[PDB]
Amino acid sequence: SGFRKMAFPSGKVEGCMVQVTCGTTTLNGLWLDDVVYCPRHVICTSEDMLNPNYEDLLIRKSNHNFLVQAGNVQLRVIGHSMQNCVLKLKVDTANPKTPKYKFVRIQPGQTFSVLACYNGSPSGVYQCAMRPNFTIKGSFLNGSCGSVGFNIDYDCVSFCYMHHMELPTGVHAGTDLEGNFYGPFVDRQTAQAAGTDTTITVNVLAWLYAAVINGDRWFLNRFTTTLNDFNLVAMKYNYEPLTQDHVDILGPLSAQTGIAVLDMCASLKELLQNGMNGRTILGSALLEDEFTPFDVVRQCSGVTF
Amino acid sequence: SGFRKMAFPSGKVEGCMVQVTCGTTTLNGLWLDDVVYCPRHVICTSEDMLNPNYEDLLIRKSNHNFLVQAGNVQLRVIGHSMQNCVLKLKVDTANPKTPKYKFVRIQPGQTFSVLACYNGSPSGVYQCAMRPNFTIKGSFLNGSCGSVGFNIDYDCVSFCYMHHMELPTGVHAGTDLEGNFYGPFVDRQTAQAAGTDTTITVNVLAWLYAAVINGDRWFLNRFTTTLNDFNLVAMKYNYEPLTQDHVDILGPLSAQTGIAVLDMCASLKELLQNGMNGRTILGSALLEDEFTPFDVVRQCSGVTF
Ligand SMILES: CNC(=O)C1(N2C[C@@H](C(=O)Nc3cncc4ccccc34)c3cc(Cl)ccc3C2=O)CC1
Ligand SMILES: CNC(=O)C1(N2C[C@@H](C(=O)Nc3cncc4ccccc34)c3cc(Cl)ccc3C2=O)CC1
Ligand SMILES: [Cl-]
Repeated sequence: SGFRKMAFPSGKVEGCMVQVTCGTTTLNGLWLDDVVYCPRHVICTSEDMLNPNYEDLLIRKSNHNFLVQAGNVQLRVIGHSMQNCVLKLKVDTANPKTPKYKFVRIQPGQTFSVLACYNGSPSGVYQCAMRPNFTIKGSFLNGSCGSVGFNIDYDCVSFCYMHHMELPTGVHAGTDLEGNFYGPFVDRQTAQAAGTDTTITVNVLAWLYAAVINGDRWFLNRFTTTLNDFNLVAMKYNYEPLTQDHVDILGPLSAQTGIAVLDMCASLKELLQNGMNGRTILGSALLEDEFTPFDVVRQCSGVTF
Repeated sequence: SGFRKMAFPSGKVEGCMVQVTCGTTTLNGLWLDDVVYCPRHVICTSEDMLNPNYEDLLIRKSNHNFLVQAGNVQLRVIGHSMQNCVLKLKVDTANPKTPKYKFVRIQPGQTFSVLACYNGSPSGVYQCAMRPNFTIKGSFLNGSCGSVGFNIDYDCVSFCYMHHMELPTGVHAGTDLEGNFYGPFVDRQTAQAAGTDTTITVNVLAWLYAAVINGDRWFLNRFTTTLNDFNLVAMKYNYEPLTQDHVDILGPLSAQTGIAVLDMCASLKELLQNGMNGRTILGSALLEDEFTPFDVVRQCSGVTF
């Protein structure tokens, strides 16, 4: 029993965190094999960050301009290149702690673990989701840039996020490990705002199924709904549209609990129109949307890494 | 900006998790130096569990009765002893991944990270607090026994909890790393129940101070309160009594925000009276009590918004 927001064990990722310094800027880097990946804005001064021509800033730099530190050992940069918004620093030594890895681009609604670092030192780990507006409601301070998001499959670490900036509403923006941003954001000190957010419907439903598994059935009713009728109600409460793919994905949870997906949708329809009425689901007074159907199944089965 | 429930990086602990088998029972063990620590109920059957004589069960065991597995390597047990509710198995190999560590006993309200394991394999990490009733609202399944709670402060891993059992209300009970239980519990399958739980007042206050640091003041009022008058109201809402020690501990947060502890106590008195009225504090519709005053200073910035 018990349902907590759970992150993946961060050990495989901790052994990859290095500190990258270019002039006055200091942020985090991911050391995989003989390459260190970090945000390209490390070459930017507070003057440059306004309208930076990154190719022009990088062409002036030499390898010795980049100081890379792994624990207490200094790494020797022997080459540098740029891929989108990420800077790739070819180092002299291959990381002996390099795990089995992949660079994957995650979709909105999909969750991941974040290893928050400052000066190449992991300070904390937390789980979070890629919002439909492409921001992440993370927990970062100055120096957190270059912190990474990841998932674990078996022994394979799937890198999906690198931190770049904080938006004026306190939410966060970053890129996949190939330097391509998530969302309509650019790596510049300019006026940027997150788009209006929506609730991840398939994740709320999965979290309602998780509550049924933990013996919370007060919200269940005798009613069902059509997929079209549920989406008309959901669109009115700023919920993401539920697709047939979402219904199919909730199949195993529906089979395990005995509550059809459209039956569980009629319970969510009632929670949206009437509220909780002083009640909680899994100790929460709000409908939680940062647990995917796979996260629920993994936490209610005991999958190890 | 941003305030998340954050666990410590689990890497230093992952390198200590081993699988311990005695007959038919299989649970987790903590391998530090040449000793593996695990719940003593690994020598028990489900028949023994009602009224087990552990000294009588252990005297009938030899070293080769205990199978210890570290990854894919088998460890050779060369000695065994019992310290309270923990079984200490002396092994032939010292753990090369042994971090700097300490065994610390915590008090209710103290938080810690849990590395949930099954068959000596870490499956997840989550943050949680020692409840005033000495239970932990964890997330554990069968086989999780021997999973550990810890805090990594600076370069030292402070082991504070080892998982032993789940109570009928779904909450969890365990011991410190010296085998002494937290609470009035025994490692017996007997009719035992958790005492009535209470809210950790000093932690809720710290979390209100964290919200003020992140630029939220909607809950503050022009009132102050005496310590006794606040406790009379707090007891009525099942909140732990706030002591002078608690007030002193909130000193740095009170100094940083400019809101005296008894002024923040008056805001809490009003919050319990009025509820939130559709509003949230740090993205929560409930008053959070699993962040200590120390956690808030560690996670939040030194400059208030
Ligand atoms: C809110 N930050 C700022 O005002 C500043 N900023 C710095 C940086 C950025 O956002 N860093 C952060 C990232 N995560 C959490 C932060 C918390 C607190 C301060 C900074 C944080 C950044 C990067 C890029 Cl690609 C584009 C623009 C900026 C940028 O504007 C400082 C000027
Ligand atoms: C909930 N408990 C049980 O179903 C049973 N049980 C077994 C065991 C125990 O609690 N194991 C678990 C530990 N953490 C999470 C569990 C979740 C689900 C099942 C088991 C779990 C145990 C150990 C000790 Cl020292 C004292 C009592 C028990 C005990 O009562 C089987 C009866
Ligand atoms: Cl303590």
